[PDB]
Amino acid sequence: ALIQSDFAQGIRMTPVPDCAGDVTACRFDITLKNAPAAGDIIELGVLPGNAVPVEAILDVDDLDTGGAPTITLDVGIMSGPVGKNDPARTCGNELFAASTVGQAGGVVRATASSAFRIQKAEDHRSVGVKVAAGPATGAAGKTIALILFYVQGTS
Amino acid sequence: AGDRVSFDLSVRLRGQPTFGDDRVEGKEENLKFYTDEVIIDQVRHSVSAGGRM
Amino acid sequence: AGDRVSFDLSVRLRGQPTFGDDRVEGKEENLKFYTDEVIIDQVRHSVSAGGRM
Repeated sequence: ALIQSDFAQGIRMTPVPDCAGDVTACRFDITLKNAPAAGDIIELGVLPGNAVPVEAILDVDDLDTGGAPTITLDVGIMSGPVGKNDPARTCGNELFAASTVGQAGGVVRATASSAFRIQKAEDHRSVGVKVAAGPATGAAGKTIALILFYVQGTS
Repeated sequence: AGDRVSFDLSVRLRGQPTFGDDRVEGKEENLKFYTDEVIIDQVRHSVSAGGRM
Repeated sequence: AGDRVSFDLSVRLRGQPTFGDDRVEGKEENLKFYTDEVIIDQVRHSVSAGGRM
C-alpha cells in the first residue's frame, strides 16, 4: 500500500539550501501507474533535516471520473525513515487537512494554520499524501505533485 | 567490553546526473549507511559422571 | 573549442578499368566520402560528506 515515488527511493535527490533563510522548492511528483484507492499512502517527497515548511502548493490532475466525486487527500510528515517500504508507516495531516482537490484537476495552497508551524528534526522526513476518503468509482494514471517551499536553519 | 557490535554497509550512489548546464550545487546525493547488530550471550552445558557407586 | 566532431569514411574505389591502349584522361573516378557527427555534452553529479556534527 506504499507508492514510493522517485524522490523517496533515492533515484531523484532533493535540493537543500546552502544558507539560512534561503527558501527552496522542488516539484515532488508521481506517475501513478495504478489508480488511487482508499488507504494508499503515496510517499512522494522528502523534507530535508533542519528544514521547516513555509508554503506548499499541492497540484494534482483530475483524479475522479464520475459525478459527485469524493476523493480527499491529506498531507503530513510521515514518521518512518526515508524509503523504508513498510506498511506500518503512519502519515498524517499536518500540511493539508483532507483537501478537496482531486475532484477536479486544480491548484491548492496551504490554507491551514498548522502547515506553516512545523517543528524541525535533524533527520530526513518523508512528505506523503494519503487518500483519506476513497475516490468515486473511476480513476486512471495521473500525476500528483506537491511543491514544498521549505527553508533551512530557522530558530 | 561489550555485548553488541554493529557494522555498517555503504550502499552505492543511485541518482540522476545533471546533463547540460543545469546547476548541480545543492542537489547532492546523501550517502546512505545501513546498520546491523549482533548480540552475545553465554551458552553453557554440563555433563555428569555418576557417583562413587 | 568545439561542440561536435565530424569524422569521415573513405569508401572504396569502383569503376571499369580501361584494357588495351585506349587513352585515359577523362575516365577518372571520383573519391566519395561519408560523414557522421558526434555531439558532446556535460554530465556531473555530487555527493555531500555531511555536516561537522
